[PDB]
Amino acid sequence: FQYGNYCKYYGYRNPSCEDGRLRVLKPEWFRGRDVLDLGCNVGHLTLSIACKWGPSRMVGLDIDSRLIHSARQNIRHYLSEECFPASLTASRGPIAAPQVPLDGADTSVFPNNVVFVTGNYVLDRDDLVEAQTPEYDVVLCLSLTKWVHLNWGDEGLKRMFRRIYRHLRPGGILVLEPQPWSSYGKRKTLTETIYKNYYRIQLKPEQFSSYLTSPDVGFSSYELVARPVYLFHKARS
Amino acid sequence: SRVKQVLADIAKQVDFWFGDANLHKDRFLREQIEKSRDGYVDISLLVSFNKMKKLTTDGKLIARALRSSAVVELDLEGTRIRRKKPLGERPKDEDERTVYVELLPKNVNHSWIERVFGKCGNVVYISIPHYKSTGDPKGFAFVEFETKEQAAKAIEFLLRVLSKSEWMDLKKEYLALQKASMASLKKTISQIKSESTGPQFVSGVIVKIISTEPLPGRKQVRDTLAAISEVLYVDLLEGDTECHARFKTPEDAQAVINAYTEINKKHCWKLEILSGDHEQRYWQKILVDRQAKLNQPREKKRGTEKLITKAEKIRLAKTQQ
RNA sequence: GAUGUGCACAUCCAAAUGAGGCGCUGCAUGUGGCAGUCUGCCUUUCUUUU
Ligand SMILES: Nc1ncnc2c1ncn2[C@@H]1O[C@H](CSCC[C@H](N)C(=O)O)[C@@H](O)[C@H]1O
Repeated sequence: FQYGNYCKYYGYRNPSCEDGRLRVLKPEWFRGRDVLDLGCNVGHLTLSIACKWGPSRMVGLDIDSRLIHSARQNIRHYLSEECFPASLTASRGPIAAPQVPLDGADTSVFPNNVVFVTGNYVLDRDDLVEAQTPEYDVVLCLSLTKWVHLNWGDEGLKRMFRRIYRHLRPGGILVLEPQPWSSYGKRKTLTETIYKNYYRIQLKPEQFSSYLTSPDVGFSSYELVARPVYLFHKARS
Repeated sequence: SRVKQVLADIAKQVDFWFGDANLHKDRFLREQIEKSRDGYVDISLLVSFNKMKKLTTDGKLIARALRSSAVVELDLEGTRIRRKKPLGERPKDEDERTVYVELLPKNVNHSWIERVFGKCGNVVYISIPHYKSTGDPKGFAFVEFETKEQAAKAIEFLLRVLSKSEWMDLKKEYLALQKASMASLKKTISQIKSESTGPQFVSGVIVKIISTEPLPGRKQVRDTLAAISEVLYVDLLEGDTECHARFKTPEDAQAVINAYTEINKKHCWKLEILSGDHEQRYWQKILVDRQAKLNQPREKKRGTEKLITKAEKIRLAKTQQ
């Protein structure tokens, strides 16, 4: 596997139990806010956010189209809680059907808000990045910077940060948690392109805090509140 | 003695392969018995099985191991062995006697189950389903106890243990609930939908593309060629360095081959218009491919996957709108 | 996840699954399918302890 996609760590459990992260974050920014989530593998974090904080909408996005199928298996796992042997649920599938809304219906009920879309977020061209429009209120980009970095260089990484600047509405924030520099070298021999772009790195994980403040992207102010957790604010109104 | 233990292991494996259980379940060895005169089989056939290979390859030591034995007999030479007790119909009580067990530690061995269940009752037959021949236990097992009282004892003795009939009833309940949910949602999708000789031969439409690098995918080539003219077919083998394109009008093919800017400078390709014998052979290839795709039977797709893909796509459409 | 050397270098392993078995239509179709068929049916399963 090249992109960092793991089919592992599947979760039977409902939102009540989560994989650590959610005690760190604060729920104040989520409520009544459109959210994009980059680098989600099965949404074990995405569903467990949407389950309690009640975000108005939440679109997870991942590159592995094979794995978003298992994310949708995990979303249909919650509806069918209405014991059963695991040998049968492994072979058939979960009981419930994929919850489709009526035309006249009430959103923001779990799970009717969230949808999982498969796509590639790095468009590789600055002209396509400049054409985009703001659509979201909070963007989560955590544990992603390493793999996009090694796969598409500082060119694709600049393209991704310039796209995240284009998709925030005014008042919309960015959450970040980057992988340190010490890790990358253990993954250099996976393919040829990863090794070449690893020996073509000119940008360190520290100067991220410089580069997003730089006018080439345009984020206005930032803070870190306790790998670190960075909060970036676009300028108000 | 170790030789004594190997003789005992040969005796146990032969008495299991000739026990009532494995003779009722396995069909191959029962056909080996049935397709003979006087009901026999050579020991050399028994050597070829996988678990016999770990113990002994000498057949005379096997014949010595079958001297003192409950149910097997030998005729003259110690090279053939017969059942010694005639077999009839399958018992009905075994379906009630069967025990289903769940949550295995994933180290699967026939001796593993025999150790953990042998103290409770006489274990006679084990079924462990392998992960599609990947040599991995799926995580559940079927253990058959004898005389149907020890099975009811072992259910009380215990990592998740239940009967066969209770498993079958839970299976029917599960399957009926999924059929009801999918029937209702099938009706919902139907209500939402309710409320809301082949190609003609044209000369000069065949563009052959030769490349130094291997060609990108058919979606990439189709997006490349469709943005300039109207494409009818992209003939492209995965991994080939050459490909073909069939277009609607020859003016479309002319607009493609005169698109030196958008094609040949971006991708190191040589695109020409085939004519004459090359075009005739290519249209014969079109006819052969059409007759082949027609003569092929239709691909099979499961109904539940098709229905869940349709519902997923309508979910994305109604959320984006 | 582990190993050798003095957290650093080098090497090894990554695959915690789900689409696995088999059809019927009635239209299209080198166009890479579409609409149905009880969720199309079945799964202890594409199993050799032959
Ligand atoms: N170019 C890209 N654009 C968006 N997502 C990508 C991407 N390349 C890789 N990814 C995804 O990023 C994921 C990082 S794994 C990170 C764990 C996840 N955030 C969690 O909390 O559970 C991978 O699963 C990979 O599929």
